[PDB]
Amino acid sequence: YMILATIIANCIVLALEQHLPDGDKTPMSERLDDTEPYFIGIFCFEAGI
Amino acid sequence: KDMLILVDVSGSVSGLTLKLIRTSVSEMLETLSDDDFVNVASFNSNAQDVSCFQHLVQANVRNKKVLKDAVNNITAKGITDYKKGFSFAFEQLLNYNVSR
Ligand SMILES: *[C@@H]1O[C@H](CO)[C@@H](O)[C@H](O)[C@H]1NC(C)=O
Ligand SMILES: *[C@@H]1O[C@H](CO)[C@@H](O)[C@H](O)[C@H]1NC(C)=O
Ligand SMILES: [Ca+2]
Repeated sequence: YMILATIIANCIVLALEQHLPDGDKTPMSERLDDTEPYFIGIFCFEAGI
Repeated sequence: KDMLILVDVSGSVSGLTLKLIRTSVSEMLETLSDDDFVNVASFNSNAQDVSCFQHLVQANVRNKKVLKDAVNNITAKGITDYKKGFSFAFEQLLNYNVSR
């Protein structure tokens, strides 16, 4: 259920993104981009288990 | 006046917004007389002059045309930074070496 929780967390992070045309990006998209390593680490740890 | 038109040519203004911004800057320049001094700056994570002018120049027909051409030749790209742009604006309005 913790793996489930991180899956819904990642889905909400993905749904929270916004896209601007020519390389512009929102002030909150940086935070969403920094939150990725936690998700990839949890997925790798689960795969290792 | 002593204008300084900060145009926000960042990524998020591509398409219709940039068209309206360049038309609006042209129509804003068309309300400046020969007693008025104006420059046009543009910022996207870095603020720069849009034209060959480095300071506030008189708003006569020739200078207004140069600024209009520079604004018409402008493109949108990059992340916004409202601090490096207003710093440029407030610095160019603190120049007293030039005629004003
Ligand atoms: C001005 O126009 C010329 C010709 O279209 C272009 O090569 C140049 O990059 C333009 N200036 C700027 C600052 O983009
Ligand atoms: C104006 O002139 C002074 C001395 O000539 C110089 O130090 C300064 O950098 C010039 N420019 C501005 C914007 O003050
Ligand atoms: Ca922007």
